[PDB]
Amino acid sequence: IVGGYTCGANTVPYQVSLNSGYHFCGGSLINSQWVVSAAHCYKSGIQVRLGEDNINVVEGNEQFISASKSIVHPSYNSNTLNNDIMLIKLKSAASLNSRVASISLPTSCASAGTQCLISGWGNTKSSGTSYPDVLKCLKAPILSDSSCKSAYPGQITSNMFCAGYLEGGKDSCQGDSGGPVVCSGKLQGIVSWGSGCAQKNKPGVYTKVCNYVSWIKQTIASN
Ligand SMILES: [Ca+2]
Repeated sequence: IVGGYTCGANTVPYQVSLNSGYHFCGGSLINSQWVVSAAHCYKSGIQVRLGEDNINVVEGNEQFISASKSIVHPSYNSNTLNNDIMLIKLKSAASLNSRVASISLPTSCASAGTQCLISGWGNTKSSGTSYPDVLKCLKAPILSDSSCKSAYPGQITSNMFCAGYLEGGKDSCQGDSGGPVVCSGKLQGIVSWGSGCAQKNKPGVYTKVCNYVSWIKQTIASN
């Protein structure tokens, strides 16, 4: 996260870190046994870490659970990042409490102007490299489809929205990928892509979760 603030320990209780010997992606807990992330975050050997603040220090609220199965969206296209969404099932259920909690799926899509919270352990600089140990937070609005498409001509599908600031300076970044965009208590987005980080006229692009609720719910019910 560039230009954000220190969230505070366990103030974002649905936030997960995906670990393959090191943090490599974010995710969201959507029930006791399932996590949602980006498809471009796919790898084999994933451990899910819940209850994290400092990802380098065991502080006492953590749950570390292996993934049993990963499911990349059937129509994921790694060239265009269309359908950039993946489900991860945990080997056993997490224990849910005030500090580890699931986030609700939307019943309807959010519109431009809604304010949202974006969170993660990704890079904090736009020019150069500095990875935080503690979770960072950013309040950002959803942008119009028209400003989104104007920023990235020929690149935005119906499964994508932009959020952020056209003036630059505040954005998600490398290492935030797969993490949550939550708006009015519902998961509306997944951190997906962008050109650089926090560049002017280049906002963040997010997977539009409300398009995938049917797939998520049917997939969970059958697996
Ligand atoms: Ca920790």
